[PDB]
Amino acid sequence: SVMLLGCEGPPPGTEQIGYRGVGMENYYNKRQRALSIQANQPVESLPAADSTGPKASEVYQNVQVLKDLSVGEFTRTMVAVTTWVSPKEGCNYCHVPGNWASDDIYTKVVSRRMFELVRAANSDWKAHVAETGVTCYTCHRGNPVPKYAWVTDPGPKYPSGLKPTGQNYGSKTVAYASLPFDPLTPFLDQANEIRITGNAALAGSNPASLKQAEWTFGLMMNISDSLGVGCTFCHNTRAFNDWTQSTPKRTTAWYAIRHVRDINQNYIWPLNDVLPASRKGPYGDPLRVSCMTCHQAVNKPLYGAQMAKDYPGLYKT
Amino acid sequence: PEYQNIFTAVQVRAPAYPGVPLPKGNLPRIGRPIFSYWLGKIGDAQIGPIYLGLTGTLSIFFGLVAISIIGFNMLASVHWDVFQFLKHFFWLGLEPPPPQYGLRIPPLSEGGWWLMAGLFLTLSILLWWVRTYKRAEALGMSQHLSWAFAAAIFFYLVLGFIRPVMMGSWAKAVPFGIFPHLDWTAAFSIRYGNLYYNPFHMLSIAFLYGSALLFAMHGATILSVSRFGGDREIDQITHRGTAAERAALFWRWTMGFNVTMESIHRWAWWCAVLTVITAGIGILLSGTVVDNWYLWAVKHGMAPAYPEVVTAVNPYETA
Amino acid sequence: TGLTDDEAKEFHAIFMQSMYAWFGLVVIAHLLAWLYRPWL
Amino acid sequence: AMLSFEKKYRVRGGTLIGGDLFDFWVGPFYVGFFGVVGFCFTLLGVLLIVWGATIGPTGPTSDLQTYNLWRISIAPPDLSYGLRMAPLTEGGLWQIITICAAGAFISWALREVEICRKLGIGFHVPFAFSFAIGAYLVLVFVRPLLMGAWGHGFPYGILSHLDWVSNVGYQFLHFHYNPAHMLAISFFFTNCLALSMHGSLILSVTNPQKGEPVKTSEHENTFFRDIVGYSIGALAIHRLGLFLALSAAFWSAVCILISGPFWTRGWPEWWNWWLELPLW
Amino acid sequence: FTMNANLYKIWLILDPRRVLVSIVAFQIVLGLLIHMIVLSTDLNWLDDNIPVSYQALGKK
Amino acid sequence: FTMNANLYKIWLILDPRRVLVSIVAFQIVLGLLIHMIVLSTDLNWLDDNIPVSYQALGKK
Amino acid sequence: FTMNANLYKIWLILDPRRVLVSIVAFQIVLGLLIHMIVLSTDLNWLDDNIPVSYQALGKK
Amino acid sequence: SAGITHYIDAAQITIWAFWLFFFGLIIYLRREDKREGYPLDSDRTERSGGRVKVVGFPDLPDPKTFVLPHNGGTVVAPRVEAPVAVNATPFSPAPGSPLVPNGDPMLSGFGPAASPDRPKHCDLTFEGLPKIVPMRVAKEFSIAEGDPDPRGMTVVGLDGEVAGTVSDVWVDRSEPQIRYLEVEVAANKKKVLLPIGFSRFDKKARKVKVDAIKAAHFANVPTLSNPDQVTLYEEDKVCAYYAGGKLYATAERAGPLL
Ligand code: BCL
Ligand code: BCL
Ligand code: BCL
Ligand code: BCL
Ligand SMILES: CC[C@H]1c2cc3[nH]c4c(c3C)C(=O)[C@H](C(=O)OC)c4c3nc(cc4[nH]c(cc(n2)[C@@H]1C)c(C(C)=O)c4C)[C@@H](C)[C@@H]3CCC(=O)OC/C=C(\C)CCC[C@H](C)CCC[C@H](C)CCCC(C)C
Ligand SMILES: CC(C)=CCC/C(C)=C/CC/C(C)=C/CC/C(C)=C/CC/C(C)=C/CC/C(C)=C/CC/C(C)=C/CC/C(C)=C/CC1=C(C)C(=O)c2ccccc2C1=O
Ligand SMILES: COC(C)(C)C/C=C/C(C)=C/C=C/C(C)=C/C=C/C(C)=C/C=C\C=C(C)\C=C\C=C(C)\C=C\C=C(C)\C=C\CC(C)(C)OC
Ligand code: HEM
Ligand code: HEM
Ligand code: HEM
Ligand code: HEM
Ligand SMILES: [Ca+2]
Ligand SMILES: [Ca+2]
Ligand SMILES: [Fe+3]
Repeated sequence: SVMLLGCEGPPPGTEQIGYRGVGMENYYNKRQRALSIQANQPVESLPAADSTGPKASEVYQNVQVLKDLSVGEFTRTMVAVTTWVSPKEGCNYCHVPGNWASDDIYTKVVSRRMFELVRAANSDWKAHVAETGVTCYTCHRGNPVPKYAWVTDPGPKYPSGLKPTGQNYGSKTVAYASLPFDPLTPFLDQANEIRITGNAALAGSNPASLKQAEWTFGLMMNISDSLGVGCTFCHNTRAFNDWTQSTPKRTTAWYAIRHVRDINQNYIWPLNDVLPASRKGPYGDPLRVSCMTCHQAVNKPLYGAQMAKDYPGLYKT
Repeated sequence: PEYQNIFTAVQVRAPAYPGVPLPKGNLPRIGRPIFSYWLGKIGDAQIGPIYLGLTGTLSIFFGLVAISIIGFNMLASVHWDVFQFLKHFFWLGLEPPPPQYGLRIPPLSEGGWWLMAGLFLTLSILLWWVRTYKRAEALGMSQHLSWAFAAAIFFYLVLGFIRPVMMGSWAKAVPFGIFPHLDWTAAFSIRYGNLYYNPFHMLSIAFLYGSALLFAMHGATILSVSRFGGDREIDQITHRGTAAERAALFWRWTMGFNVTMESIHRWAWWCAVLTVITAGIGILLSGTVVDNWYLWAVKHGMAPAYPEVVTAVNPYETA
Repeated sequence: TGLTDDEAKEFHAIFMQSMYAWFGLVVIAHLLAWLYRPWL
Repeated sequence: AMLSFEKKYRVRGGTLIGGDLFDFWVGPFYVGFFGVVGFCFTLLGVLLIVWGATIGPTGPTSDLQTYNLWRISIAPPDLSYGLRMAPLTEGGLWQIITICAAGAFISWALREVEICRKLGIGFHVPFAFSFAIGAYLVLVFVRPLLMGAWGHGFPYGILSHLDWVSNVGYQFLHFHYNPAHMLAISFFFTNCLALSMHGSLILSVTNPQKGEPVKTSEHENTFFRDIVGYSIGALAIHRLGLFLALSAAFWSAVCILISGPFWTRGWPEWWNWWLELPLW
Repeated sequence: FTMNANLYKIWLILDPRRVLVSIVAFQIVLGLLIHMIVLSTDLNWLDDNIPVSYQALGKK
Repeated sequence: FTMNANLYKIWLILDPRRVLVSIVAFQIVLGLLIHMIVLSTDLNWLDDNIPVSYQALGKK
Repeated sequence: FTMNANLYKIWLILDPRRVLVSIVAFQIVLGLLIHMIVLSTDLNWLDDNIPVSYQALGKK
Repeated sequence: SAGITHYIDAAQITIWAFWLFFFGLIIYLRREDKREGYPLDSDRTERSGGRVKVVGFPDLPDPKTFVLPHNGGTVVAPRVEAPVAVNATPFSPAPGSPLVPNGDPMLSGFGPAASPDRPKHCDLTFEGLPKIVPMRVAKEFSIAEGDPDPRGMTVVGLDGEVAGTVSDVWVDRSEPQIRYLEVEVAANKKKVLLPIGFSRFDKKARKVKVDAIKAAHFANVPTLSNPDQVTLYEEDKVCAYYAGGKLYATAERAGPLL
C-alpha cells in the first residue's frame, strides 16, 4: 500500500550479538527503551524483619506453606503480597474481616498455590530464573489480575462451518503477523513438537509439514515480541536449529518453554475450578501464563530486578 | 515535462486505429478506443480495441471465478463485515486444505473452495496461454511471448501441480492471501533449511537481478539514443542505423564487448525467461529431492565457516 | 440513443413483458423454495 | 581493433578531467582520467580480496582460512570501533577494500559520463547506473552512519553476504512485511515481467512465421491491444523499463535504510498504524 | 403497466446494447453470489441434513 | 418534485447518460454492500435462529 | 418454444456469434464447477462412500 | 564447483545440467552479438580475453534472411559491408588514439556528427505511405486537446539567440506522436527538420530550446530531398548533425572542465 519513511528516528541502539559481520545484531529504540525501564520499575523491598520469635505454624493455625518463616518475616511476606497483588483492595482481598485463616474467598486458595508456584520457579527452575527469581509483582505488577495474561483465543467470526481458518487476522499475539496467532495454547499450554528443521541432508527422513513450520514461526514470533528482541538474540538465522552455533539464550529460553508449561499444567489450570466467570475464557479455559506475562516485552523481567532475593518465604522451604 | 525523453511534451491525436486486419475466423476487435492526455504523457494515449474470442471469453470468465471465490471467503472470515474486511484485507486470505485430506476433495469448508478456486485459476492461466498463442499466429507473429509466459507458468504450477502432488499433500501449496502467502514463502524457506544455500534459488536471483540490470541499461540506452531515433528498434533490426550505430560503441568502450540492437533483446529474453526456469526447479527440488539446503551446502563444502564467539547448549542430548 | 421515438416505444414494450417474464419465473422460484426450506 | 563502424566515432575531446592525457583507447575500452582511476582501485582491492582468502578469519595457517569461492568471506570490523579504523586484519581489509568499491563504482560511472559525452548520446545510462551505486552508498555508508558503526555493512563473501541478509532480515522478525521492501519487490517483479515481454515482442516481429515479412510498429500496438487492450508504446517501454529498474532499486534503498535507523521494532508490527485507525 | 407509459423514452438515451449486456452479467454474478453465500450459510442443502448421511452407511 | 420544478436546469451541465448509468451502479454495489453489512453483525436470519433446524438438527 | 415468436427479434441487434461463444464458455465453467462444488460436498461419489471401498478391499 | 568431489546427489546432478545449458546459451548469444560490426578493423590492442582467439570465442553465425514488407528489398545478417570513410586524422601514430575532425568539426561528419549512410529510401507504414510526414500532409493529426500547439513557436538556440521559427511539425502515422519539427531557419531562410530528442519546450515563452548547436548552426543543417517525406538516409544524417553540437557547438564543451 504505502511506504514507511520514518516512525522512529536515528541513531537507534545497537548490540553486536555475533562474530564481526555475521548479521546477528540487535537494534533498539533509544527513547522507548528509556520509557520502558522508567515505567517498568519494581517496588523497593520491605525492611528486614527480626526473623526470630515463634514460627508461623507455631502460632498461626491454618498455614500450609509459609510455616518455615517466623512471625515478623511472615507478617512481612503478608505485606509484600498485598502490595504486589491487590494493593488496591487491601488485605480483605484474600481474607475475611476477622478470619485471618478462613478459606472461603477463592483469592486466598489460589494465593496458596501461587505461593508454591513462585517458590518452585526460584527453587527448582533456576536455569531459567537464575539467582534472581520472580515475585508476585513480576506477573501481577500491582494488579489482582495480571494485565498480560492469556487464554485460548477464539479467532475470527463464525461463517457457519468454514470458520476453522484461524490464521487470517493480525493478533497482537504474534507481533502483528498473519500466522496462526494462537501458538500459546498448542505449545505454551500443550507440548506440540516445535522442531521441524530436518536433521538430514536428503528427504525421506523428516515428515514435518510446511504448515507445522508456520506454527513454530508463530510461537517464535510471539516469543520474540514477548521478550521483545529479534531472533538474532537466540539464534543465527542461517542456523535456526544448529545449537552448536545458536546462542546461550536459545537454551535458557528452552527450559522456560517448559517452565511455562509447568506453570499452566500444574498450577494455573487446576485453579480454574474456583476462579469466577470474568476470569474464564470463552472456551471455559482459565487465564494462563505466557512469556509475555512476566517478561512483558523485556528480555529480563524488570530489567534484571532482583526482588525474590530479599524474600525467603518466596523460596522452597 | 522534463525532456530526457521522459514525458511526451506535446501529444497529437488521430482517428482510433482499429488494429490491423486479422485472418479468417478471428472475431473483429471490440471497444471504442479512448484517449487520455495524462496517460499519453507517459507513452501512448489511445486505448483498445481489445480482442475476445472463445479462449479469451472462456478465460476471462474462468479465472474470474477463482478471484470471486477467494475474495468471497476473505469477506467470509470477516463475517461479511466489509469494515473489518478492508481492514484485514492484507491478512485475510483463502487457506488451503488441511493435511487431513491429502489430495482428496475436501468440503467447501476445510479447504474445498481453495482447491476449486485453484483449478479455476490453474486453467485460467493455461487457457490464457492459448489466448496469447492465438494472438500471435493471427498476426503472423512468433511465439516468443508464449514461450516465456510458459516458463513463468512452469514455476506457477511447481507451487501446486508438480511439487505438492509429488509430496502427496495439498498442504504444501501457497494460499490465496496477500500477507499469508508471504508467510508461505517465509515458512517454506524455514522448513527447508534456508533457500540462501539452495543452488537454483541463487541462480534465479542472478536473474531477478540481472533482469533489473539489463532493462536499466537497455531501457536507458535506447532513450539516451532516442535522439538518433533509437526507439524504433524494428527498422533498426532490419537495416542498422546511427542510433544502434553508437548505442553499441558505448557499451563496447565501457565493458569491452557488446551485442546488436536485436541480439540484446534476445539476452533480455533468456535473462528473464530463465528466471522462473531456475525458479520452478529450485522449488521442484525442495521438499522432494532435498530437505535441508544448509547441510546440503556444507555437504558439498559450500557453507562458509565462521569463528565461534557465540554458541548454545542442547538440553536434548543432555537430558 | 441512436434511435427515434418510434423504434423506442416498441422496444420498451417487448422489453417489459420479458422483464415480468423474470420476476414471475423468479418469484415463483422463491416461493417453491420458501415452501420447502423456510429461511428467515 | 575497431568495429566496422567504430573508427568514424573515436573523436577526441569531451573529457572531464585530464582527458587529453589519457584520452585514448586500449582495445575495445576507453581510459581517460577516470579510466586509470578505477584500475588503481581494481587491483588495489581485487588483490586485497584475494589476500583475505589467503589470510583467512584468524590466520593463513588456520583451518578456517579456505579458498573455496563459496566459503570465501571478508567480514567488516566489530561494531565496537563504530566509525573508527580497525586493524587491517580485524576488519581493516573490508574497510579499505570498500573504499576501493566506491572508487571503482563511482569512477566507472564518471567514466561512462564523458564516454557518452563523446558519442553525443544521452546521459541516461550513467544517471541510471547512479542508483545502483547510490543503493550501495546506502548498504555501506548511509545506513552504517546512522547506525554508528561501519560494522553494520555486509560481508564480502559470495555466500557470506547472504547470512548478513538473513540475520538483519529476521532482526525485524518476518522481514516480508516491510512497506518499502514489499513495494520494491513488486518493481523487481514488474521489471522482469517487462523484459520477458519486451525482448519477446521484438524477436516476435523481426523474426515472424516462415515466409513472412518483418512486421511493423503497426502490429506491436495491436498485438497487446488484442490480449489486454492497451499498448504503452515503443520507447514507452524503454521508458517504463528504465523506470521500474531504477524504482526497484530506489524503493529498495529506502527499504533497508528505514530498517534500523528509522525503525527498530518488528516490521510486521509497523502495519499496525493501519489497524489502530479510528475506523475499525 | 403504470410506469411503462413514458418509460419507453429511456432507450432514446440509453443504448440497448449496454443494458442487455450488463444486465446479463449482473444477474449472472449476482445470482451465483446467492446460492454461494447462502450455501455457505446454515440452510446448506448438499451436505447439511438430508439426504441423511448414507456415505457413512454405504461407504463402510 | 414540488420545488424540484426549477431544478430542471441541472440537465444541461449534469450529462444525462452518465448520471443515470453511473448512479444505477452506485446502488447496485451499495444494495449488496448494505445487505452484506447488515447481514454481518446485526442479525443473520441465515444463521441465527429458526426456522433453521435442518442445519443443526439435520446435521448431527 | 411458444414465446419463441417475439423472442426472434433479438438477433437483429446483438451479434449472434457473441451470445453463442459467451454461453458455450459460460456452460463450460458452470459444469466443471458444479461436479466440483458438489463432489466436494453433498456426495463425493468418486471416493467417499459407495461403492466397495477401494481402500478396504484395495489397500489390504 | 570444487576441484574434487566426494559427494553425489540429485540436487547436484541437475545443477551442472544447467551450467552446461548456460555455457551454451551464453555462446548462442555471443554468436548473435556478432551479426553487426565484426570482423574488427585493426589491432590497436590485441583482442583481450582469458583466451585470445581469431574472432572471439564463437565463430561468426550464418547470414539470416530478412524479408522486408511489400515494396521492399531484403536484408542479410551478418553481411559483408564495404569500408567506410574517416574525415579525421590520427591525433597520434599510436593505436587507439582518437582522430581529429578536419575543417569545421560541426560539419566534419565525424564522431558526434558522423552518421552511417542509411538506406536512401524512406520508412513506410503498414499500408505503404511514408511513416513520418509533416502535419501539412497528416490531415487527421491534431494537437492533443489542451496541450499547447508548437506550430508558431520560435526556435531559439544554444547561445540563446533566435535561429528561426517553427512552420510545422512532423507526426508519425504508424506510432501516433511528434518526431520532427519543420523549422524555418532565419539565416538561410531554408527549411530544416528538428528532432524531438533535441527539441525542448518552454510553453511559457512559446519556444523550442536547443542546447545541441548554436542558432547560427541551424543554417547549414542537412537539407531534405522531398519536403513531403523524410528519407531514412537523410533522417539519420539529420539529427546526427545536431549531435555534433553536443560536442562542437562550443570549444569549451570538448575542452576539459578541470
Ligand atoms: C542486494 C542485497 C544484498 C545482496 C543479496 C544477494 C542475494 C539474496 C543473492 C545475491 C547474489 C549475488 N550477489 Mg549479492 N547482494 C548485495 C550486494 C552485492 C554486491 C555489491 C557490490 O554490493 C555484489 C558485487 C554482489 C554480487 C553477487 C553475485 C556473486 C551473486 C550473483 C548476483 C547476480 O546475478 O546479479 C545479476 C548480475 C550479473 C549475473 C552480472 C555480474 C555479477 C557477477 C556474476 C558477480 C561477480 C561478483 C564477484 C564474485 C566479486 C569479486 C570480483 C573480483 C574481481 C573477482 N552482491 C547486497 C548486500 N546477492 C545471488 C547469489 O547467488 O549469491 C551467491 C543471490 O541469490
Ligand atoms: C530473512 C531475510 C529477509 C530479507 C532481508 C533483506 C535485507 C536485510 C536486505 C534485503 C534487501 C533486498 N531484498 Mg530482501 N529479504 C527477504 C526476502 C526477499 C524476497 C523474497 C521473495 O522472499 C525478495 C524478492 C527480496 C528482495 C530484496 C531486494 C528489494 C533488496 C535488494 C535491493 C537492491 O536492488 O540492491 C541493488 C544493488 C546493490 C546495493 C549493489 C551495488 C552494485 C554495484 C555498484 C556493482 C557491482 C559490480 C561488481 C564489482 C562487478 C562484477 C563483475 C565481475 C568483475 C566479473 N527479499 C527475507 C524475508 N532483504 C536489501 C535492501 O533492501 O537493499 C536496499 C537488504 O539490505
Ligand atoms: C437456494 C436454495 C435452493 C435453490 C433456490 C433457488 C432460487 C430461489 C432461485 C434459484 C435459481 C437458479 N438455481 Mg437454484 N436452488 C438450489 C440448488 C441449485 C443447484 C444445486 C446444484 O444444488 C443448482 C445447480 C441450481 C441452479 C440454479 C440456476 C438454474 C438458477 C440461476 C439462474 C440465473 O441466475 O440466471 C442469471 C441470469 C441471466 C443470464 C439473464 C436473465 C435471464 C433472462 C430472462 C433471459 C436472457 C434474455 C436474453 C437477452 C435473450 C438471449 C438468450 C440467450 C442469452 C442467448 N440451484 C437450492 C435447492 N435457485 C434462480 C432462478 O432460477 O430464477 C429463475 C432463483 O431465483
Ligand atoms: C436484512 C433483512 C431482510 C432484507 C431487507 C431488505 C431491505 C430493507 C431492502 C432490501 C432490498 C433488496 N433485497 Mg433484501 N432482505 C433480506 C434478504 C434478502 C436476500 C436473501 C437471499 O436472503 C436477497 C437475495 C435479497 C435481495 C434484495 C434485492 C432484490 C433488493 C436490492 C435491490 C437493488 O439493489 O437495486 C439497486 C438499484 C438499481 C440498479 C437502479 C435504481 C432503480 C431504478 C428506480 C430503476 C432502474 C431505472 C433504469 C434507468 C431504467 C432501465 C431498466 C434496466 C436497468 C435496463 N434480500 C432479509 C430477509 N432487502 C432493497 C429493496 O428491496 O429495494 C426495493 C431494500 O431496501
Ligand atoms: C537501479 C540500477 C540497476 C542497475 C543498473 C546498472 N548497472 C550497471 C549499469 C547500470 C545502468 C552500468 O552502466 C554498469 C555496466 O554494466 O556498464 C557496462 C552496471 C553494472 N552493474 C553491475 C552489477 C550489479 N548491478 C546490480 C543491480 C542493478 N544495476 C540495478 C537493478 C546488481 C545486483 C546486486 O543485483 C549487480 C551485482 C556490474 C556488472 C556493472 C558495473 C561494473 C563496475 O563498474 O565495476 C567497477 C569495479 C570493478 C570491476 C572492480 C571491483 C573491485 C573492488 C576494488 C573491490 C570491491 C569489493 C566488492 C564490494 C565486494 C563484492 C563481493 C560480493 C561477491 C559479495
Ligand atoms: C579457477 C580457474 C581455473 C580460473 C581461471 C582464471 C583465468 C583463466 C583467468 C583469465 C581470464 C580473465 C582474467 C578474464 C577477465 C575478463 C574480464 C575482467 C572482463 C571484464 C568485463 C566485465 C566486468 C564485464 C561485465 C559484463 C556484465 C556482467 C554485464 C551484465 C549485463 C549483461 C548480461 C550484458 C551482456 C549483453 C550486453 C553486452 C548488453 C549490453 C548492451 C545493452 C544493455 C544495450 O541496451 C544495447 C543496445 C544496443 C546495442 C548493444 C547493446 C548492448 O551491448
Ligand atoms: C467478494 O468478492 C468480490 C465480488 C467483491 C470480488 C473481490 C475479490 C477480491 C478482492 C479478491 C482478492 C483476491 C486476492 C487478494 C488474492 C490473492 C492471492 C494471492 C496473494 C495468491 C498467492 C499465491 C497463489 C498461488 C501460488 C496459487 C497456486 C495455486 C495452484 C498451484 C493451484 C493448483 C490447482 C490444481 C493443481 C488443481 C487441480 C485439479 C484437481 C484438484 C482436481 O486435481 C486432482
Ligand atoms: C496486610 C494485610 C494482610 C494481613 C494482615 C494478612 C495476614 C495473614 C495472616 C495472619 C495469615 C495466617 C493466619 C492463619 O491462617 O492462621 C495469613 C495467611 C494467608 N494470607 Fe494473608 N494477610 C494480608 C493480606 C493477604 C493478601 C492480599 C493475600 C492474597 C494474595 C493473602 C493471602 C494469604 C494466604 C494465601 C494465607 C495462607 C498461607 C498458607 O497457606 O501458608 N493475605 N495472612
Ligand atoms: C506469590 C505471589 C502471587 C500471589 C499472592 C498471587 C495471587 C493471585 C490471586 C489472589 C489471584 C486471583 C485473582 C482474582 O482474579 O481475583 C491470582 C491470579 C492469577 N495469578 Fe497470581 N499470584 C502470585 C504470583 C503470580 C505469578 C508469579 C504469576 C505469573 C505467572 C501469576 C499469575 C496469575 C494468573 C495468570 C492468574 C489468573 C488471573 C486472574 O485470577 O484474574 N500469579 N494470583
Ligand atoms: C522471529 C524470529 C525467530 C524465528 C523465525 C525462529 C524460528 C525457530 C524455528 C524454526 C525453530 C525450530 C527448530 C527445529 O526444527 O528444531 C525454533 C526453535 C526454537 N527457538 Fe526460535 N525463532 C525465532 C526467535 C527466537 C527467539 C527470540 C528465541 C529466544 C528466546 C527462540 C528460541 C527458540 C527455542 C528455545 C527453540 C527450541 C524449541 C523446542 O524445544 O522445540 N527463538 N525457532
Ligand atoms: C516461554 C516463555 C518464556 C521464554 C522464552 C523466556 C525466556 C527467557 C530468557 C531467554 C531469559 C534470559 C534473558 C537474558 O539472558 O538476559 C529469561 C530470563 C528470565 N525469565 Fe523468562 N522466559 C519465558 C517465560 C517466563 C515467565 C512466565 C517468567 C515468569 C515467572 C519468566 C521469568 C524470567 C526471569 C525472572 C528471568 C531473569 C533471570 C536472569 O536474570 O537470568 N520467564 N527468560
Ligand atoms: Ca499460512
Ligand atoms: Ca433465522
Ligand atoms: Fe528494446
